[PDB]
Amino acid sequence: DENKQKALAAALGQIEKQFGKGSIMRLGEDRSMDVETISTGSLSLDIALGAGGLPMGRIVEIYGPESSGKTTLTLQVIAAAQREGKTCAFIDAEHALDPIYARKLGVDIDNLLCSQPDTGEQALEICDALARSGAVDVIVVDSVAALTPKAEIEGEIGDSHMGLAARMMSQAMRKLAGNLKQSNTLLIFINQIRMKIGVMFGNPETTTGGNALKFYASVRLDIRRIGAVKEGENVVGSETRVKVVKNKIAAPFKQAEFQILYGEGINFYGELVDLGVKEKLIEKAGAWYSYKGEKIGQGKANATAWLKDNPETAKEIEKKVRELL
Amino acid sequence: QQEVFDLIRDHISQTGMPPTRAEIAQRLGFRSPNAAEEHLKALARKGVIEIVSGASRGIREEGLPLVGRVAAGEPLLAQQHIEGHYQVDPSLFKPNADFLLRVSGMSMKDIGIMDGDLLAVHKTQDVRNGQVVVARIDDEVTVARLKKQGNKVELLPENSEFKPIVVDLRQQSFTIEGLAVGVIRNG
Amino acid sequence: GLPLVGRVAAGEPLLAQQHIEGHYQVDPSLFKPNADFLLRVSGMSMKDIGIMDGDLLAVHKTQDVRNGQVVVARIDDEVTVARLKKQGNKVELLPENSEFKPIVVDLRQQSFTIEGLAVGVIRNGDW
DNA sequence: TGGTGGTGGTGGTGGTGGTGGTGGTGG
Ligand SMILES: Nc1ncnc2c1ncn2[C@@H]1O[C@H](COP(=O)(O)OP(=O)(O)OP(O)(O)=S)[C@@H](O)[C@H]1O
Ligand SMILES: [Mg+2]
Repeated sequence: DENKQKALAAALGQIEKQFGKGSIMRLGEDRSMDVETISTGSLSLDIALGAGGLPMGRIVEIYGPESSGKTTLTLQVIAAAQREGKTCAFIDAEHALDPIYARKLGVDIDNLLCSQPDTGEQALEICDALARSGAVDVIVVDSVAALTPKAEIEGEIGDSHMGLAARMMSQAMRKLAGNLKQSNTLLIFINQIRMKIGVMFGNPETTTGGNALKFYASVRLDIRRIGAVKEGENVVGSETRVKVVKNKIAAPFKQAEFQILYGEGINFYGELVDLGVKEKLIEKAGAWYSYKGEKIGQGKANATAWLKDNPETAKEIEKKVRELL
Repeated sequence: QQEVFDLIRDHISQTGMPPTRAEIAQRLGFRSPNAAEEHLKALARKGVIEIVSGASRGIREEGLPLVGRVAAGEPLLAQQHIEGHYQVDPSLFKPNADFLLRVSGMSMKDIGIMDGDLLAVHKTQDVRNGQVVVARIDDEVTVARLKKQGNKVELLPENSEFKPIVVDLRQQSFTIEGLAVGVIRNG
Repeated sequence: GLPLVGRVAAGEPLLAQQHIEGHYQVDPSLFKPNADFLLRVSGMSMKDIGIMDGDLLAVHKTQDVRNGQVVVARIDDEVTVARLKKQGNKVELLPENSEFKPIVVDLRQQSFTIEGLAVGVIRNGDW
């Protein structure tokens, strides 16, 4: 009705007058609500995530067992953003980072910020301080199982500190959720695994640090090790599969695989040939790979080596594989 | 801690005033008043110390607390409500008792628990077949003897007029609430 | 705490020193008439009312008794727990079990003696 | 020309950590 139109217009004017310009608007007119993503370093994982990478202005969580490869994945993520001109920070609560290996995966070690906090509260305070600044595009927290509360630091071993870090984490998410989206920053939490005692039925594994992050995250990934990569009789790498156990920007529950080669990171060209086969752009003549009517090699290693040595075919295959999926 | 409480108990008598938090922390061997504050708060939460406006109001136990009900027959609603206490020693019972429950029904007559009695429970989650336990099955509690095998658990009666209750772990949730240790009757 | 009465020999009260098992601090006010002391029993004879072997039965000591009450008494100077039914000059102590039978011994030959009522039951035995 | 005299409390926050090996059989 005509009365309702003006009655609503006056209310919108009042709200915009009190809380500022833009406190309310049609959901189809807010461009700050659009989603933007950045690559994760492995093509299969970007296809799996649906949107094409990890969202900015959000929270992402990565958890898995030991020696699984969730620090290499995060350094791979950092490396790509710097190649695009984005500033980065890394917070090592675990006190276990090796500078040279970061330099060797691809990271520009002279521009990456680094902090080693003495208490979890200090780590989260630094996170918020950089989020408010508006000048840092990616923050990484090495582990949540290491964010010790101050009261636990000054005490003795054997003291009871029932449920204190969980309360701290809830407060932290509550305070960071808005600053992250306003400043358009991506905050990545790495987490460990522990066991639930006395469970009667179901999977007993869980994560540390409470329930709040399970709600406040937009994406959660599970990363695990499968097998060994043999250059000969000696091991030269690992086999990895990641799962999308949560997703708020695309359909959930997909998968992704790849290889981690010690000292180099993910081998992109190994992924490329696998994706090409699955997509009929590469021909597997039994034990022999083939391309466009010519013979390639006797295995995956030969195929990827040949592709690496031949940039033309690599570009041709990549710029087509990207289009379909 | 007990030693911290003793420090106040004798320091107050020797000097006439309680020691400062800094003094307690220094005696504890750490450079922070938080060390003394944590123990003072823990004692206060224990009901031994009173606090007002950040300072001790004084240095001024009711026994087992009756918490809720439990059903010998069909499962009964689980809802904690501490209605009262009873003055009885934990040391009486085999593993130390933690709280009391009120029993309704007659499905454990042979062993010796009946309507309206108080049952002492010892809190735990480690138990094995053949013991007397308390279980929660989708927000409802029962007391029975356990027999676990595979994906199904049998909760047996101890009276020939009642038949066993069986729950499948793939459909209903099952959490063990403790272990029974005795009975008190006053009716 | 309250004294506990274990095995009882003839010729002495229940609370005689050698009958004292120990002290267990149980508040006496929990029970309807104030509980005075406790007394271990072999309660196979009062199963149906919920008394078992090894449990403890609280007693408020008094010689006054009426019909229908559960009383600790002695016959032949021997302790027993049973309910009381009075005919007049004759009185019988009765069980609450499926296999036991009454006790109607003659007072002129052996007289009944009361020591207290039974107010409540406490137990700690194996399950 | 000269001042009197104090009312009444409000609301909870958060989960931890797995432990241990049995028993040979047949010409
Ligand atoms: N400095 C290094 N040089 C060579 N290989 C390494 C080096 N650091 C780690 N790796 C290997 O990379 C694989 C995955 O290890 P990382 O990703 O670095 O650590 P993580 O698995 O994420 O967490 P933790 O600390 O092992 S529980 C493993 O096979 C490591 O052996
Ligand atoms: Mg690591």
